[PDB]
Order: sequence, then structure tokens, then C-alpha cells
Amino acid sequence: MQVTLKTLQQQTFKIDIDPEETVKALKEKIESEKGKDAFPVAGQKLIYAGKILNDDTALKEYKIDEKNFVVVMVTKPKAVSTPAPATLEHHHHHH
Amino acid sequence: GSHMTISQQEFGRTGLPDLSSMTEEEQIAYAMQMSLQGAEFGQAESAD
Repeated sequence: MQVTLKTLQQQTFKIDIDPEETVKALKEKIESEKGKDAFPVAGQKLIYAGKILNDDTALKEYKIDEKNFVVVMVTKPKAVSTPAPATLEHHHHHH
Repeated sequence: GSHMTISQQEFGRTGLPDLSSMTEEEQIAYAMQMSLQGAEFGQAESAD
């Protein structure tokens, strides 16, 4: 089940998670996909329809949709892997 | 001061910070409002 994710920085992604599993498994997939540096299980929180998801409760209990979005946040730090000018590897053109 | 001493509630913070001014509770309430509005609640304050 391909839940759409949204961040506090207003970035958006998707997570193909098993709806047979609990909210802890959604957290596991987020840590798996984004890495422990961005979103560790122990530091991320999960929010749907204005309510925090209980990690031990199942995904079906909140009727999460694929086209709608869940919100994920991470406490204390706010740093992320920003990009840089990839053109530096050539810095010239055919023109 | 001998003036009327009242103020104008007509104004406020339009564009929220990138979390820099918000407590953990305020960062949470911002997270709530986003998913709540996605759930079609129409930007109301009613969290349930």
C-alpha cells in the first residue's frame, strides 16, 4: 500500500508499506527508505487526520489512503542532505 | 502614557518559520493541521 508522505519542510515522497502490519512497520519503511540520519524510528513521529498514530496499533485503524498523505516529523535536529552544482564536473558546453 | 493605549488585533504572523521559533508541541500542532487539512477538514481548528 503506497502511502504518500509529507514532511515539516513541506517535502513529499511515497512509502509502499504492508497494511497488514502496524504503524511501527510504516516507521520501519521510512527509516529504511530515507536512512537513520534523516528519519530514525526512535526520533520520527507519525500524524494522520490531525492525530498521532499509535506505533503498536494497525494501519487499518486510521483508514490511511494511498492518494491522500500522512505527515512525518523528526524531533530536535533539522539538518538534511542539500544538493550542489553537478555542472562542476565539466563546467563547459558545446556552444 | 496619556494616549488611548489600545492596539490593533488586525495583524499577525502570515508565513510561519522553518520550525526555528516553535516548541515540540507547536511543531506537532503544525504537523496535525497539515494532515487534518489533507483529510478534507477545510482548515478548521476542529482536530476531531
